Amino acid sequence: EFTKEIKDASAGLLAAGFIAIVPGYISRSVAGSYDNEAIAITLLMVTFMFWIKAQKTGSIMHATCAALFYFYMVSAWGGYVFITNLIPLHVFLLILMGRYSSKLYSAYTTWYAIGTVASMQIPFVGFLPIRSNDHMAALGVFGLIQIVAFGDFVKGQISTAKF
Amino acid sequence: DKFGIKPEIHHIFHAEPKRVAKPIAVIFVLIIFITILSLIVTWLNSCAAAFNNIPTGVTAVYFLGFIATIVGFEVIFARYYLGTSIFETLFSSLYLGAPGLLTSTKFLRSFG
Amino acid sequence: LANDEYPRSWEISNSWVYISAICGVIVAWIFFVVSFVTTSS
Amino acid sequence: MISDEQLNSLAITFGIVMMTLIVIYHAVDSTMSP
Amino acid sequence: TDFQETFKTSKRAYFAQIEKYPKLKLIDTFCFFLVLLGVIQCTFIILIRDNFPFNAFLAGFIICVGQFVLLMSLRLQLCNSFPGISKNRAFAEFIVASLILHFVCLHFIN
Ligand SMILES: CC(=O)N[C@H]1[C@H](O[C@H]2[C@H](O)[C@@H](NC(C)=O)[C@@H](OP(=O)(O)OP(=O)(O)OCC[C@H](C)CC/C=C(/C)CC/C=C(/C)CCC=C(C)C)O[C@@H]2CO)O[C@H](CO)[C@@H](O[C@@H]2O[C@H](CO[C@H]3O[C@H](CO)[C@@H](O)[C@H](O[C@H]4O[C@H](CO)[C@@H](O)[C@H](O)[C@@H]4O)[C@@H]3O)[C@@H](O)[C@H](O[C@H]3O[C@H](CO)[C@@H](O)[C@H](O)[C@@H]3O[C@H]3O[C@H](CO)[C@@H](O)[C@H](O)[C@@H]3O[C@H]3O[C@H](CO)[C@@H](O)[C@H](O[C@H]4O[C@H](CO)[C@@H](O)[C@H](O[C@H]5O[C@H](CO)[C@@H](O)[C@H](O)[C@H]5O[C@H]5O[C@H](CO)[C@@H](O)[C@H](O)[C@H]5O)[C@H]4O)[C@@H]3O)[C@@H]2O)[C@@H]1O
Ligand SMILES: *[C@@H]1O[C@H](CO)[C@@H](O[C@@H]2O[C@H](CO)[C@@H](O[C@@H]3O[C@H](CO[C@H]4O[C@H](CO)[C@@H](O)[C@H](O)[C@@H]4O)[C@@H](O)[C@H](O[C@H]4O[C@H](CO)[C@@H](O)[C@H](O)[C@@H]4O[C@H]4O[C@H](CO)[C@@H](O)[C@H](O)[C@@H]4O[C@H]4O[C@H](CO)[C@@H](O)[C@H](O)[C@@H]4O)[C@@H]3O)[C@H](O)[C@H]2NC(C)=O)[C@H](O)[C@H]1NC(C)=O
Ligand SMILES: CCCCC/C=C\C/C=C\CCCCCCCC(=O)O[C@H](COC(=O)CCCCCCCCCCCCCCC)COP(=O)([O-])OCC[N+](C)(C)C
Ligand SMILES: CCCCC/C=C\C/C=C\CCCCCCCC(=O)O[C@H](COC(=O)CCCCCCCCCCCCCCC)COP(=O)([O-])OCC[N+](C)(C)C
Ligand SMILES: [Mn+2]
Repeated sequence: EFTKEIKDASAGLLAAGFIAIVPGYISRSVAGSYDNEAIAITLLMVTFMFWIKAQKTGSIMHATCAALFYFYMVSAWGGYVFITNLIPLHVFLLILMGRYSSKLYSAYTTWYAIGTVASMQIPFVGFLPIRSNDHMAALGVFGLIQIVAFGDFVKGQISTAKF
Repeated sequence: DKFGIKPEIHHIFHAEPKRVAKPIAVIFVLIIFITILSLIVTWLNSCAAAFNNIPTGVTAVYFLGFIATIVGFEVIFARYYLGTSIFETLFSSLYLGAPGLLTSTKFLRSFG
Repeated sequence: LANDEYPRSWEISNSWVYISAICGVIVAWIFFVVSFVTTSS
Repeated sequence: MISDEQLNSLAITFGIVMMTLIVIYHAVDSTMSP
Repeated sequence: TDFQETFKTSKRAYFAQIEKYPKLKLIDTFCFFLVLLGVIQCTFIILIRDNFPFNAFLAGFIICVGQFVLLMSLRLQLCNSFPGISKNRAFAEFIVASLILHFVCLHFIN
C-alpha cells in the first residue's frame, strides 16, 4: 500500500514480494521472537502509508488515521522516536524547496495536534514530548508552519518586490 | 549494648504539593464562564450564525438524528469522564455510531 | 498507587479552571456545529 | 509431522510461485496499459 | 510606512471576505475566543506561579490549540476546496477529528 502511492501498483507488488522474505526482516521476525519489533516494524509502514496519503491528498481523516497509528506505535516500541523526527523533517524540507501548500498545513497540523496529545497518555512516555530533545523538532516545525501560512497569505496578497 | 533496647525509627513523608486557595480559583472559572457567554452572544448578535435555512421537510427527521449523533458522543465522553469503564464506553460508541453514521451521512447527502 | 487512586479533577481547587475551560470549549463546539449546518451562506 | 527438507522445498516453491506471478502481472500491466 | 500600506490592504481584504460569507465569520470568532481561552489559562499559571496538575493544564491548552488548528484547516478547505475532497467531506472529517481530540483531552485531565 505504501509503494502503490509512490509509483504504481506493480511496484507495490514487487516491494511486498521483496519484504515478504528478505533476511534483514526475517532475522527479527522469526517464529518465537516475541519482541516489540515484530509488531512495530508493521506499524511503522502502516503509519507512513497514511502520512503519505494525507500529505499528498490533504485529507484530515487520513491525517487522523496516521496520528492514531502513530499513537499505536509509541505504545508498542521505544523507537517511535524515528517517526516523530522523520515526519517533521519531510515537511521542513518541503518548506525549504518552496513547495508549501494548504494540504501540507492541514495534514501536518492535524497529525501533530492529535498524535502528540495522544502519545502523552502512555505512562512510560509522559511529558517527554514537551520537555525532551527528541520531540523539539516536531514543535519547531509546528511553529514554522504557522508563520509560513501567515506569510503565504500576506506575501501572496501584496506584490513580490514589496516583500 | 549490641543486644538490648534500641532507639525508635519513624519514616519521614514529604509535604504533598499545595493547592491554590479556593477564592482565587473561582474568579477564573467566572471569567471563563463570562467569556463563553460572550462568544455565544457575539455569534447570535453580529448577524452571523443567524438561525435561518432550517430544514423542515423529510430531511428534518434526519437533521435531528445528526444532532443526536453529535451530542450523544459528547454525552458518552461525559459519562466516561465521570467513572464509566472504557469497555462500556467502546460498546456505547459502537452502538451509537452504527445508526448515527448512516443518519448523518444521509443528512449530508440531502443537504446540498 | 494505581492510575485510579488519585484525587479526581473536581477535588483539586487548582484544576477547576482547566475543566471549566474544557467544558466551555466542548459546548462552544457543540453550538458551532449546529450553527454551521443550520445557517446558509 | 512435516520434516525440514520438505519445509525448505515448500518455502522455495512459495517464493518461486510468488515471484513468477509478480513478473507475469508486471508484463501484462506494462504491455496493455500506456 | 510600507507596513501601514500592507496592514490596511490586508484589513480591507479580510473584512470584505468575512462580510461576503458568514461561515468564515463563525470560524474566525471561534478561533479568536480559543486564543482568549489559552491566554486566560496561561495567565492563571503565571499569576499563581504553580502548575500542580500539569496533565490538566496540558489538557486545556492542548484542546484549545487543537481546536484552533482544526478550525484553520476547515477554513482553508472551505475558502478554496481541495481537488478530491468536497466541502461535505471536509466538514465530516473535521467533525470526526474534533470528536477524537475531545475524547483524548477528556482522558488526559483524569
Ligand atoms: C543499557 C541501558 O541503558 N538500559 C536501560 C534499559 O533498557 C533495557 C530495556 O529495558 C530492555 N527491555 C526489556 C523489555 O526488558 C532491553 O532492551 P531492548 O530490547 O533494546 O528495548 P527496545 O525498546 O526495543 O530498545 C531498542 C529500540 C531503540 C531505541 C532503537 C531506536 C530506533 C531509532 C530509529 C532511533 C533513531 C533516533 C533518532 C533521534 C533519529 C534522529 C532523526 C533525525 C534527527 C532526523 O534491554 C535494554 C538494555 O539492555 O531500560 C531501563 C528502564 O526500563 C533503563 O534504566 C533507566 O535509566 C534511566 C537513566 O538513568 C540515568 O539517569 C538518572 C536520572 O534519571 C541518573 O540518576 C542515573 O545515575 C544513577 O542514578 C541511580 C540513583 O540511585 C544510581 O543508583 C544508578 O547507579 C545510576 O548510575 C543514570 O545515570 C533512569 O532514569 C530510569 O529510572 C526510572 O526507572 C526506575 C525503574 O523503576 C525508577 O526507579 C526511577 O525512579 C525512574 O522511574 C521514574 O520514571 C518512571 C517512568 O519512566 C516512573 O514509573 C517512576 O515512578 C519514576 O517516576 C518518578 O520520577 C520521574 C522523574 O523524576 C517523575 O517524572 C515521575 O512523576 C511523573 O509520573 C508520575 C507517575 O505516573 C506521576 O504521578 C507524576 O505526575 C504527578 O506529579 C506531577 C508533578 O507534580 C504533577 O504535575 C502531575 O499533575 C501529577 O499527576 C498525578 O496526579 C494527578 C492529580 O493530582 C493525576 O491526574 C495524575 O493521574 C497523576 O499522575 C509525573 O510527574 C515520578 O516522580 C531507569 O533506571 C536502562 O538504563
Ligand atoms: C538501587 O539499588 C541500590 C542497592 O540495593 C539502592 O541503594 C540503597 O539505597 C538505600 C536507600 O535508598 C540506602 O539506604 C540508606 O543509606 C543511607 C546512607 O547511609 C550510609 O552512611 C551512614 C553514615 O551516615 C552509614 O551508617 C550507612 O551504613 C551507609 O553507609 C542511610 O543514611 C539511610 O539511613 C536512613 O534510612 C534507614 C532506612 O530508611 C534508617 O534505618 C536510618 O535510620 C536512616 O533513617 C533516617 O532517614 C529516614 C528518611 O530517609 C527517616 O525516616 C529516619 O527517621 C531517619 O531520619 C533521621 O535522619 C534524617 C537524615 O537522614 C533526619 O532528617 C531525621 O530528622 C532523622 O534524624 C539508608 O540506610 C542504601 O545504603 C543503598 N545501598 C547501596 C549499596 O547503595 C538504591 O536505593 C536502588 N535505587 C532505587 C531503588 O531507585
Ligand atoms: C468517532 C468517535 C471516536 C471516539 C474516539 C476513539 C478512539 C480514540 C483514539 C485514541 C485514544 C488515545 C487515548 C488512549 C486511552 C486508552 C483508554 C485506557 O487505556 O483505559 C484507561 C486506563 O488508563 C491507562 O492506564 C492509559 C494507559 C494507556 C495504555 C493503553 C494500551 C495501548 C493499546 C494500543 C491499542 C491496542 C489495540 C488492541 C487491538 C487492536 C482508563 O480505563 P478505566 O476502565 O480505568 O476508566 C477510567 C475512567 N476515568 C479515566 C474517568 C477514571
Ligand atoms: C491468507 C491465506 C494465507 C495462506 C498461506 C498461510 C499459511 C500456509 C503457509 C505455511 C503452512 C505451513 C505448513 C505446516 C503443516 C504442519 C502440519 C503437518 O505437517 O500436516 C501434515 C499433513 O498435511 C496434510 O496432508 C493436509 C492436506 C490438506 C490440504 C490443506 C487443506 C486446505 C486448508 C486451508 C483452507 C482451510 C479452510 C478452507 C475453507 C475456509 C502431517 O500431519 P500429521 O502427521 O502431523 O498429523 C495428522 C495425523 N494423521 C496423519 C493421522 C491425520
Ligand atoms: Mn527487546
